[PDB]
Parts: sequence; structure tokens; C-alpha cells
Amino acid sequence: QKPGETKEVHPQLTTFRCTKRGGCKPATNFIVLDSLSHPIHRAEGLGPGGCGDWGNPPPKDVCPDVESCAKNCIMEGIPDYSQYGVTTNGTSLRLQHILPDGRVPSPRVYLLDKTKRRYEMLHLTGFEFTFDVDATKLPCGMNSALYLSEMHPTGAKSKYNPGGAYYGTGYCDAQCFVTPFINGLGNIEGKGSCCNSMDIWEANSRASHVAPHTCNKKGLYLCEGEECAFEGVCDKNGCGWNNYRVNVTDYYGRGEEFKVNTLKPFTVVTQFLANRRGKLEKIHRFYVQDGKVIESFYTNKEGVPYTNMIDDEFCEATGSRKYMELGATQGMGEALTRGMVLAMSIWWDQGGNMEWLDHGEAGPCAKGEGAPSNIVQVEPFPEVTYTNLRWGEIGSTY
Ligand SMILES: *[C@@H]1O[C@H](CO)[C@@H](O)[C@H](O)[C@H]1NC(C)=O
Repeated sequence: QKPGETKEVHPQLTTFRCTKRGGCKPATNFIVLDSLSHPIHRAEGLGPGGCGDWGNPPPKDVCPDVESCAKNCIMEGIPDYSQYGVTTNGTSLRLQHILPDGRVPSPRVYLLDKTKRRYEMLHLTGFEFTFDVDATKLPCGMNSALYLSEMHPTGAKSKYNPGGAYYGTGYCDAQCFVTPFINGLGNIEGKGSCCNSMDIWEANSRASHVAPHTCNKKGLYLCEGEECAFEGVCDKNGCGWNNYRVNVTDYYGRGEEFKVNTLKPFTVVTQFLANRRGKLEKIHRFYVQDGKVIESFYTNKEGVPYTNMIDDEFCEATGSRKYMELGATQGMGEALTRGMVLAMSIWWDQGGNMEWLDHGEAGPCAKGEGAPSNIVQVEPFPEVTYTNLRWGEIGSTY
């Protein structure tokens, strides 16, 4: 959409780059909200209205084609991110799902490089990503996410999309959702926005989930028809890793009875271990809390391969069929090697109550407990803070 007259003022965030040799050294990065989370409105004389709702093509009256859409729909800068529940303090990024005044901004943001015109492209195959988190205000049904998508580095900046990454354009993930704009261009044909994504962290105070999601395309792929569906080009389910799902129930939770105690801050390490040919083999998640390394659990379930890391053997046996079919662990790793964008978000789920994350087979949460109507009766103001985001040499971030 066309950038408007209001200026964009991105939050600055200090992150780190790590080596065994020099340790963690500070870096400047900026934060940007999703393009379609910016105010979008019609050009002067075209009246009231936006330019389409999530899940739809843009309106045919203002967006009969890409060129018209580029002129007729205006995207405004955000001069004050705190209005969207987004703030930074030094190395800390706070995402508020609900504001005191009742607004539910449910922010999703990306990491911009220091120039503010390209996303910071992380290449994590053979490397580790680490961050500190405070999950105390995330009850059942809430999802703090920190994850990677193979978005285009300039947000596919182009003639009709001049805003680019500076305005948060170019979002995609393994779900192939239809958005009214894709790569900053009117989605006239109503395609889905598909790409490989590595869900490093989808979690609340009750459960913690890690999942690669493969697509059989490189980059952002606009899918049509069945390509967007379950047997299509992306892995909607991902290869899910969650202690509760492998019959370990005392690893992560609210209280001293859990190895990771989500009433207190902790550190989340994710290692992307590559084989002798440089291909991704295994994904290893452990934690650190009160200065103690908390090692990954091992699986403990009849019919589930014995392992303490995600790999092809586990994924296959736990029925991650499209993950294997669409390129398996090696395929995830090719994406990561090409370069990925970091996204961080806080959301909830009106349709399904985030049950896949923390209910039944996946956690201690009751039926109904994660509905949005119940969340606000448990924690009125859900929020998460990620701090000291840092990546680099295996063994160097903690
Ligand atoms: C779950 O783990 C327990 C040990 O805590 C074991 O007794 C039980 O048989 C396991 N369940 C399955 C189905 O593997």
C-alpha cells in the first residue's frame, strides 16, 4: 500500500552476536510492526473503508488491479509503537497483548537490521539462537511466539511497494494464509502467503513448543487452490516438540515442582546442529534458570523414538507426514542457510483455544480454559518480555 504522510518511528533494540573467542558483542537493531497492522485507509476522495480484512483479497472497487491498489490504499506510519503494545528498553522488548484501555493490539513485529531498510537476515544452520524470557503473564490459551520466516529481506520493496521492510511488508509463514496485501502488493487473486518457517518458540507459562515447518518452495510463494491446503506445499502441522506430548509432565510449568519454573524468568537456547556435509540434522532445545543449565528432557513414550532433540527419526514416527514429504530436517535447514527473518508476536485463538499448545495431549489445561473469554478472567493483561536476543557459535550464547 502507499506510504502515507505520518512518520514511522521504530523502536531500537540491542541484540548480540556471539563467538567462543570474543563472547557476546552488542549490535543495534530496530523493530517494525506488520505492514497490515499499520493504519490502512483509502486515498483522498475515495471515502471511508480500509483495503480488506485478513483472509480476503482487497476490495474490487479500490483494488481492481495492483497499480490501482498501490495508489488507492494508503498505509500510515506509526509514530508511537507503544499504542500497539510494543516497547523496548535497552535489550528488552515487551509485547502487550491487551492495553489497560481495553485495546487488543496483539502485536507482531520483525527484526530490522541497523539500516532500517532490510530485515536482519539470520543464517542459523550450524549455529545457536538464545534469548531470556518472562512468561509469567501468559496463561493457558496465550501464545508468545518467536520464530523465523523466509521473508524477502527488503520486504520485497518495489515500484508499487515502496515501503518495503521499513513498513513491515512481506510477511509469510507455513500456514499459507490469504492477506489482502502480499509483498506490499494488492492480492487481487486471493492467493495464500507461504514460506518455510521455524517456530523456535511458541509458549506460555503452562507449555513450551518447538516446531520446524517445511515448504517445498524457496522464499515466499503465492499459492492457489489446493496448494494452500493441508496436502499442499507447506507443512501446517510442523514437527512438534513438547515435553507433555512425549509423556514428560514435570519439565516446564508454574511452580518449583517443574525443572523450568515459569513463575521466574529463564533463558531459552536453541541449537541447529548440522552434519558433516553442513546439512541440518537435529534441533536441540535446553533452558537456563537461576544460572543452572536445565538439559533437554528425553522422550518417554511407547512408540516414540528415544531422543532429546528433534530429528528426522522422531518427526517421522510421530506422524509429521507433510514435514517429511516437503523436505524434512534437511529441507528446514536449507531455508535457514539461505537466511530467515525473525518475528515475535503475542496472540490468542478464538476458534481453537490454542489447544494444540497446552491442552489434553500437550499440557495441563482444561477444555474451555484457553478461550479468549476465559483468558481475560485469568490474566487481564497478557504480555511477554524477550530480552538479550543473541545468536552465534554453538556453546557461546549462555
Ligand atoms: C509415561 O511415563 C511414565 C513414567 O512417568 C510411564 O510409567 C508410562 O508408562 C509412560 N506412558 C507411555 C504410554 O509411554
